[PDB]
Amino acid sequence: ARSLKKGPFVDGHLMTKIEKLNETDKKQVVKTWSRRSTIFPQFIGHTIAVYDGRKHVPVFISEDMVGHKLGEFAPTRTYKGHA
Amino acid sequence: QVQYYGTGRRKSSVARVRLVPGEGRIVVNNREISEHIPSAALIEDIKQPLTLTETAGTYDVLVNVHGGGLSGQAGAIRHGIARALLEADPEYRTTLKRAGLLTRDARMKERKKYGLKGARRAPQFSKR
Amino acid sequence: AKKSMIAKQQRTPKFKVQEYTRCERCGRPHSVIRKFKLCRICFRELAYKGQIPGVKKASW
Amino acid sequence: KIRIRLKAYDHRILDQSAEKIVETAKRSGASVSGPIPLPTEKSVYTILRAVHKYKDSREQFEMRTHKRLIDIVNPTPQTVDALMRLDLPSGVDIEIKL
Amino acid sequence: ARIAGVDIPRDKRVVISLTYIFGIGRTTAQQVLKEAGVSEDTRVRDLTEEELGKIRDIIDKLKVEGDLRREVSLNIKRLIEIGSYRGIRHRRGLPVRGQNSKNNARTRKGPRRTVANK
Amino acid sequence: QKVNPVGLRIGVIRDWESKWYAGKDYADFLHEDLKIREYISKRLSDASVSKVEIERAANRVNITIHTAKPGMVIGKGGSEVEALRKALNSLTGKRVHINILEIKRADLDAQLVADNIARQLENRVSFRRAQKQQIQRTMRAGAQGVKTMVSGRLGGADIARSEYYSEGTVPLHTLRADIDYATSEADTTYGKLGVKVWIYRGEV
Amino acid sequence: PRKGPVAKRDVLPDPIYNSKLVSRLINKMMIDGKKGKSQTILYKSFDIIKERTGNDAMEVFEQALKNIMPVLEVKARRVGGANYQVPVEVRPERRTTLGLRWLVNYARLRGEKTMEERLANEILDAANNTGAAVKKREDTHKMAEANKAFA
RNA sequence: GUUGGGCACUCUAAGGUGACUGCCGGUGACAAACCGGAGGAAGGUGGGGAUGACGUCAAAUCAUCAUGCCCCUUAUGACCUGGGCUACACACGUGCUACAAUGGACAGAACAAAGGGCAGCGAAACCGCGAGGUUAAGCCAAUCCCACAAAUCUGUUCUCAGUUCGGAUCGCAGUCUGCAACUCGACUGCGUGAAGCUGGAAUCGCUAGUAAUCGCGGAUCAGCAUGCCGCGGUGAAUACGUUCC
Ligand SMILES: [Mg+2]
Ligand SMILES: [Mg+2]
Ligand SMILES: [Mg+2]
Ligand SMILES: [Mg+2]
Ligand SMILES: [Mg+2]
Ligand SMILES: [Mg+2]
Ligand SMILES: [Mg+2]
Ligand SMILES: [Mg+2]
Ligand SMILES: [Mg+2]
Ligand SMILES: [Mg+2]
Ligand SMILES: [Zn+2]
Repeated sequence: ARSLKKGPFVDGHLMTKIEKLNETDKKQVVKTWSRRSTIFPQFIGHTIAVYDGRKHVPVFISEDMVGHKLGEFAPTRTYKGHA
Repeated sequence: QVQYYGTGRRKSSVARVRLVPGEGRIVVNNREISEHIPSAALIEDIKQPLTLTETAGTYDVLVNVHGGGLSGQAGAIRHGIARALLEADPEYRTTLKRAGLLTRDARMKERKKYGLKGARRAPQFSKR
Repeated sequence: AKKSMIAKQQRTPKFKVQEYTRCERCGRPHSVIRKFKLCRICFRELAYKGQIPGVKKASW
Repeated sequence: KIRIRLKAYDHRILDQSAEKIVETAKRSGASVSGPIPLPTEKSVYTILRAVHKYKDSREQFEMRTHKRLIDIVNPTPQTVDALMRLDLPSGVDIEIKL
Repeated sequence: ARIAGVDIPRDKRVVISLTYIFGIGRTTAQQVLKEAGVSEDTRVRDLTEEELGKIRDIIDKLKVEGDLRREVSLNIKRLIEIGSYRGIRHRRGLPVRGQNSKNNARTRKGPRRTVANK
Repeated sequence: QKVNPVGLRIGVIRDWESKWYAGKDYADFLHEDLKIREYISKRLSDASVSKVEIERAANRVNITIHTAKPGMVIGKGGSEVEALRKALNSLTGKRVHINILEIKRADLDAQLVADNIARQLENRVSFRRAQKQQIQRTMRAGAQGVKTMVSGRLGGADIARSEYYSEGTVPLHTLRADIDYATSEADTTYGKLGVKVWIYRGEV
Repeated sequence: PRKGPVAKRDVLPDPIYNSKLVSRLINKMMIDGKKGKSQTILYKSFDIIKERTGNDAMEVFEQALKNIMPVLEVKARRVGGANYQVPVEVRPERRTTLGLRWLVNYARLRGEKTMEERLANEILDAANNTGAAVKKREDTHKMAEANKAFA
């Protein structure tokens, strides 16, 4: 858990893109590699396409998703049982 | 004063015993012995040289002991008393040596050795 | 190590946390001692030549 | 008071270099405390003996650092410049707390 | 005596007996009794109606039992609903906190179901 | 399975090559010395250098080189030695003073002896001859013992093996025995041969 | 070992009863080198003996040993393709050892909560010519006498 | 021990001394030696370490390094971001923690050794339930700091219960490092309170300051150790014997 004194982390590149869309009522798929970026309140409603390792997974943001890192919605491994 | 000095040593302990005349008061770093050494069994072992020489209630044993643990120090004091009684009366050598109270106990902690879990204890073997 | 990997370790990285030791003799990443800046293998060899001051085989 | 700390890996060259300083102090006329042996700093290095695997096969190396302390009570100007004259051997490190 | 809809052990001491309430452990049980001003050594059976009353009022402020169990349930439900990694670990019955799963995930997994080796 | 004979004896009867104390700078100096010893070995390859003691005091580096051919190292008065000095001052960035000593009997220095055998092996001499001859010359120089080993693809063989020859006493377990030891390699067309040489000069 | 018999290390007698025989017992009872705990139990257990009987605890304890300590024991012996538990005279040294071991072992298996009580109660049972450590000494004798044939 | 004062004592560590079957007796070729005895801190290579013959296994390592030959050379080379090396039906190896009363909880007394520390160790003080934070003394160290020993001892409470045992798992809220702890860090608080009642066939270590048990330090290292390498504390049992493995 990141320290409160530091405050919540986000990559400038990501935040700038979403803030740029928030200037208007524009909604586009923000493809990114910043899995470590926290989902800020002002992300809600966007479709951020998070890189899982080999592809950009589209992730529609909700209110409940605020607080969590973008990587939490783009699982890296592929498992579907043994046998 | 007519103090009889005798250094003693066990494990990491080092007793500086001094036999001043008195009535059998062992004093370990400005305390009674019972405060410092709680065990009854260890106190008897410290008396062991005094009891054989029959100088219990003759000297007050003044001690400056450091290092090791409670028993380590107990055994150090015993060695120091024994060596102090040689300065008091050299004829006590015969009776002290018989009991074996004039041996620096050379049992020390054996080193840990690489590959082994302890000094001797080897890791658990399996043929498979 | 590869020449590229030695070079890239010598270059200052993007962040100080990304900075790591190699053996200055042979470029080995693992088991590099800070006192000598040598890996365990190189340290052994040069210690035997008497080329690491004050270092001798220990026993106690 | 002047105070001298000597550090070296070999104790033979240390005591030689110590005796030079003791000798140099007496001829200069100042009072010598003498070479006090401070505790030896033993570092120890355990390494894997083999290049690959064989974890239980090690080798242990040590670096002992021997230390001597020479105090010089009641110096005289010649004594201070007499320590300049001793170009002590490489392997002995000197430190002056004058 | 019943406290927060739980008949706690009568024969035990109150610090201990209060921990039988879901949502109270030794520290919480200490800090209530302190606030009530009841001795920790007293048995539940040998409490007065005054003492029990004061204890009840304190515990009614604290989130315990179903109030707490519902909170915990919704927390875990939220994680599943959003489709978080932790939610996926919750539903699949695997470690949620990065514990390695090649060995020793038996608390989550349950007991072993052996399969034929090669 | 055998420990280095030099390694066993350092700080017992042998002494360190690098003869200096440091605390803060220890690693920096060590990698300076490595860079020196590397450079000296490359430049003075043909000049029969063995030991290269290094000493330090302030910004100064005293380098006692041991060589069987001191005239070859020095050259005309002091031409080549100064060219070396000025080249070391580029690497080190310090004052470099170079003493040069003589090995009287080069067949008692293990490192020289090992390099001789290695050079002969590169020039297509039989490993049997190369070794046997050195055994005699070392014994003539008054070594109390000598072992020499050559290991690898001997005579361009497919299967590698280690042939070795010995004379006198080489008591490797005896700690006070001054047993010099050295190794060398020869890049042949069938890869690497390796040489090893033990010389027992006597007791201490 | 192959070389021969080995110097058996001696224990000091003890700061109350002055008994080697009972210092041994502290060491049998001791766990993880915690000699203090075992001394404490012993001494507490001996108090409890003195209160219940009235007699000297040492005495009851030495009476108890006599009933626990065996004289004959069988020993496993492969001959051909069948085992013959062969009876052997127990050495004086080993008698004590088996005495104390069985006392301490069967003490720990009793249902009394504290060890000082378990030890005390077991010591009293041996003196009564019954209990578990006695039944063990009975059962070792039964096997020894059952295989009296062999020698 | 703080000061003055002394270096006595302990300690530190350089140089010596001491153990050699040397001496006594017996057995023994009158040999070698062995058995016991004296003196001695130590007795029979005192304890422990380093030290590893010729060779064996075409044993391990072309990924420390080096190297013959072979192969690739707008790619099998090189740069980047993200992911993976942490996957989980399951099987094995090595460990840690337990299953409790020789215990748990709580409280009060204690007694170590060996290490590490320069952008590093960081006291005290103050704040925070705590992890920690702010600030900052001293110390390039027998000077200061890491540092608090813990088992133990003495009280008090629990009274045999899947519990006041055990502490997995999970929820919530934090702390710290780091550009950044989703995948994938450690630690803290509060809540949660799993399996487990000493383990089938079988199987491992250890002969003494050993085993067993209790803490402490270090390398690597920003952070991360139940691992590894060291350190002391407490401290056993047993060895008849050589048949069998
Ligand atoms: Mg790093
Ligand atoms: Mg291992
Ligand atoms: Mg993990
Ligand atoms: Mg004798
Ligand atoms: Mg030998
Ligand atoms: Mg092979
Ligand atoms: Mg791996
Ligand atoms: Mg508990
Ligand atoms: Mg053995
Ligand atoms: Mg670390
Ligand atoms: Zn290297």
